[PDB]
Amino acid sequence: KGPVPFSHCLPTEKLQRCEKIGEGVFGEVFQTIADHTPVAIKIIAIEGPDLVNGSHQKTFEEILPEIIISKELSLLSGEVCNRTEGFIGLNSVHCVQGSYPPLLLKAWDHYNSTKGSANDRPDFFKDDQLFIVLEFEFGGIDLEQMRTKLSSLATAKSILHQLTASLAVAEASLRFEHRDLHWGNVLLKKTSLKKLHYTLNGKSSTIPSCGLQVSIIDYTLSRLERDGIVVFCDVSMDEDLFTGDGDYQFDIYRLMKKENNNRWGEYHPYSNVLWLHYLTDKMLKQMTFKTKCNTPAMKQIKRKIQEFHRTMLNFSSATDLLCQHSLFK
Ligand SMILES: CN1CCNC(=O)c2cccc(c2)-c2cnn3ccc(nc23)NCC1
Ligand code: NA
Repeated sequence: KGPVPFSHCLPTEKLQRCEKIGEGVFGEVFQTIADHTPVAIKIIAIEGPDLVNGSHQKTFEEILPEIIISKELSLLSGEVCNRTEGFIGLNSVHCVQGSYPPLLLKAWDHYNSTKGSANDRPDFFKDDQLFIVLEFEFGGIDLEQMRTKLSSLATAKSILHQLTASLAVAEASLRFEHRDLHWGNVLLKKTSLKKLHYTLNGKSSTIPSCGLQVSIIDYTLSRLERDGIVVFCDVSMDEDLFTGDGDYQFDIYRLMKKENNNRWGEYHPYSNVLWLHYLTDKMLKQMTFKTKCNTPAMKQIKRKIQEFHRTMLNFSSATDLLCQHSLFK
């Protein structure tokens, strides 16, 4: 009924196998192994007065939405009327108190030496410092890092279909908007399954996998509701979020604000359409595939994704796209 030491969710063998896999202003992400199974560990400092990576730490009340949303989206894998495995599984959440473990600093240093880091080395925390530690299913590697690694546009089709179906199921169940679905937040992992299964308002269907399973991650800007209680991040007074340039990504923030009149509590599932447009645009303009569309059935797939790009902004939600767009028939 209070915070635990780091050793409670990272016992020695688990800590000794941690390798850093990513980062952001929020904190750090590590991969480790327990019971022969990889997991991802997201660690966020809270409640303290130090700047961390140049920003103030969130309070407990500010981090709660991400926790709540992570649980609700994970639970969709085990539901019936609205079921999807397209989010990321959540194994546990803990509030931990202590300085940063030396073994994690070792992992942090290895990443800095090999990939380079934009973050402060997290060695300045005292023994009273609080963190949230979220343990997730390991979802693979992000779409951005797989820019030059995918087989063909047929794989792109499967990825867009999986993302649209996931978002639709979450719309139907939870009035969900992701609100930050840039290509760093789309994970890809190998699957031996030929087709993946979802259920939308009691109607089940399948999606050819092309050998990959997609997981949507990072709920820090997300919104949902149950029984009229809305859980979200109020960015109405954020300046910086809306003044980016150099990528279509930064236009999506501005376009969301236009759609919702700067009222972030409301439900505007058109934001999911905007993100899927951004992702479709990446598929066609920045992704590069090992095999180009050199045949007829493939040249048809290409034309259909091009048609999706130029028509999808005329749909009202991911649900509308899934149920009505020709790409998915
Ligand atoms: C820096 N990261 C962006 C912010 N992370 C999250 O919000 C987050 C949330 C839940 C799970 C994961 C990540 C997660 C699960 N498997 N995995 C594989 C690669 C990976 N992250 C993850 N790379 C780091 C990307
Ligand atoms: Na999942």
